[PDB]
Amino acid sequence: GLVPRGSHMTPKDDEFYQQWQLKYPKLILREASSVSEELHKEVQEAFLTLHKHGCLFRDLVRIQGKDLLTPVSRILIGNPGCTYKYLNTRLFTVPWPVKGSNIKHTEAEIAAACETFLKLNDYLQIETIQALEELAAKEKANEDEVDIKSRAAYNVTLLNFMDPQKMPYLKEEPYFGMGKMAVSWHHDENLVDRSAVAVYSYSCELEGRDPDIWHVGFKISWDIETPGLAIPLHQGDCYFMLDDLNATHQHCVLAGSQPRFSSTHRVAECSTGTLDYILQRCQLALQNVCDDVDNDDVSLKSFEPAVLKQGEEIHNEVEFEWLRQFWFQGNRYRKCTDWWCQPMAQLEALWKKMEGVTNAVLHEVKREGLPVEQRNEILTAILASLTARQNLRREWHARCQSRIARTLPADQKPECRPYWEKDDASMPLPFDLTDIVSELRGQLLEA
Ligand SMILES: O=C(O)CNC(=O)c1nc(Cl)c2ccccc2c1O
Ligand SMILES: [Zn+2]
Repeated sequence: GLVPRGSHMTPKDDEFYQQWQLKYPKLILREASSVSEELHKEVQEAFLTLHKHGCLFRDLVRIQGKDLLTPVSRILIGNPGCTYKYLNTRLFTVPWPVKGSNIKHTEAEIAAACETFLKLNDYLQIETIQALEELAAKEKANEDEVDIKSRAAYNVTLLNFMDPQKMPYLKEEPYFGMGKMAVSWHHDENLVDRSAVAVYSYSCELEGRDPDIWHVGFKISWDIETPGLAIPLHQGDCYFMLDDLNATHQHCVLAGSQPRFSSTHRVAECSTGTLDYILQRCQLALQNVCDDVDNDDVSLKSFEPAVLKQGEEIHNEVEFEWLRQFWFQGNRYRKCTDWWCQPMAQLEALWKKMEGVTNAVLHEVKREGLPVEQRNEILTAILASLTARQNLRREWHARCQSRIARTLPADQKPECRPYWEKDDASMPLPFDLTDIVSELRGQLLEA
């Protein structure tokens, strides 16, 4: 009555190394020994420094339609202006000193910790490039270099902390008997295609895997028959997911007994995920506006269907992918940096102008001498956007009010911003668009 595994291998197993070579050869390990002790010291002090200053936060994430606080605490450090979205939650970088950077005030050591993980970034990048080089050499032996450079060009690291003591609510691994999970089976999302990932692991201080020691687990996608690998991690071990590993396999993190930090360096796919990018989108939308002076008499250059559609889509993007994402996190990074404070003021102001634009379009649609054909063209151009705007607003209000969110501290409690009451003359349109959307449809049905 024995079947395909339902089991896992560790180094305690003879088959371990050969299974590693045959079924997970794009997973690479570099033991703590291969990293200079000086770098170890700076990186671990930087972990503890960011921990004492309270810079790591559990994210109020979303999964299969459920609001869930993560057991693990996190901070995103990386290129200025860059974001990384996972589980419907866009993390904004705490900036690190990339060349030609602006020294935006931060707590004393905080900036020095960010500088440190930049240093670790450079290092791991060198290692990753070396390993992909070696990997290709094997490839050509048995059977571009710009591709390598870019698949290793880490623009962010996502730091994680868990204390299994003060966070004892951990799920059991369901397929292979690997025990307690800090992070369940997953692929890392929103990374550049075929990009590598590098993880520096930092633990503080018989059948199957040792439950007291931290491991990273690996399995093949769709496959619980091939035995999973449970890799032991100690103080300063590094692992690397190369090439298509992250796509073809899943990984998890198995909890040990002691606290542990990790630094997971990534090539975030940020083509719609940078400040410069969303600023350019806002400028594009506002091209349709007469911009001599900034005031409330917003007047539009064209009502061509395509230009209005584009404008209302950009309105949506800045509102929900940026403003609401930033403020849903209650301004926690204000604890680490001020970098995003002016950028978010400026995006909020660009957004307010856009509430202005929408209003202008709604006045036009209701205009006396407007041939009903052109009117119908406008409605059909904008209706999808306005309806998606209304639904996404209902969802963010709720997500800000969930019973789980109200239980967060005052430093991290969500902020449903921007938000205004119906008795607010400062804003040209109501927050609740259901009336407006209904009317627009009733018209499009009109004989
Ligand atoms: O800490 C580690 O060794 C590895 N960390 C992660 O692999 C990791 N990556 C992602 Cl994208 C998520 C995403 C959501 C929750 C946990 C994650 C996680 O632990
Ligand atoms: Zn992961």
